[PDB]
Amino acid sequence: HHWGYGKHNGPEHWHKDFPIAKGERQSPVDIDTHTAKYDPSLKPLSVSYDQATSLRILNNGHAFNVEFDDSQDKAVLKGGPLDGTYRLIQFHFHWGSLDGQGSEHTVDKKKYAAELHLVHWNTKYGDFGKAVQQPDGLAVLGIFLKVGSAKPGLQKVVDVLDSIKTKGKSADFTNFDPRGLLPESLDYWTYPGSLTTPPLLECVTWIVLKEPISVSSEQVLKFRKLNFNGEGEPEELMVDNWRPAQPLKNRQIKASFK
Ligand SMILES: NS(=O)(=O)c1cc2c(s1)S(=O)(=O)N(c1cccc(O)c1)C(CN1CCOCC1)=C2
Ligand SMILES: [Hg+2]
Ligand SMILES: [Zn+2]
Repeated sequence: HHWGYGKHNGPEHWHKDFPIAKGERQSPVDIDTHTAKYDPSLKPLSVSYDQATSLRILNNGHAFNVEFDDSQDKAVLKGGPLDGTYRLIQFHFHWGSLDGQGSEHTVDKKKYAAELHLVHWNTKYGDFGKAVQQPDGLAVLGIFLKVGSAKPGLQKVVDVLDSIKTKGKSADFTNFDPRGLLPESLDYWTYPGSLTTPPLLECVTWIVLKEPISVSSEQVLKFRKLNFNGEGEPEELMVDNWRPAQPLKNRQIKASFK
């Protein structure tokens, strides 16, 4: 009928409509810290989120997304393993029904409670739709969320979820500052991969941050109260919207730290 994360249309079934699911550079993967190569030539990451304009938040039946105005270079990502400027277009989360699962990427087989993806596209390509047609079209900055203390920067997002409860609802979400979702250190691992949901396009340079952010259980708890279904349909709680780790194949994960 259409992809989802349940018994009948979950990740295991995705390959039927999206053949690329069994490709060479699929994500997410398991980061084995003892095999990752320290690379002294990688540049430090440069995140310029000082003029970001958030527009709205919407429930799309797969997760919730905060969209930004990417008409010009207001919020960008440069440095690290990248070439050229990438524009912030949207961020979303993946989470679980329990605190010991939720993240897509794992560290030494360790699963975190949730995972934040800040999606950017390569400006040299003109618009998002063109960028998705290239090997170095996307750069997704991933951050792990660990349950502990509350993150002030996340509360604004948490407070508005009630107005976008079911599939297809949206609420205006202006003046949100993304810099509030960053950890202290910008150290990372990097590898060539893909989107973690259909169409599963292999156009992503993944930059996973080493240091996770803290989020209270009450904050994550509100994520689990969202709905996969639209208004009027039977209720199905939005939880465990994450894809299992894929085989690394012939790839190498470089670390920007020792
Ligand atoms: N989890 S993830 O980081 O690996 C991403 C999954 C998707 C990302 S990133 S996305 O931002 O690139 N894109 C997306 C999602 C919501 C809004 C938007 O403008 C784009 C879609 C749906 N998208 C339709 C057009 O072709 C590519 C895929 C899925
Ligand atoms: Hg691509
Ligand atoms: Zn994602």
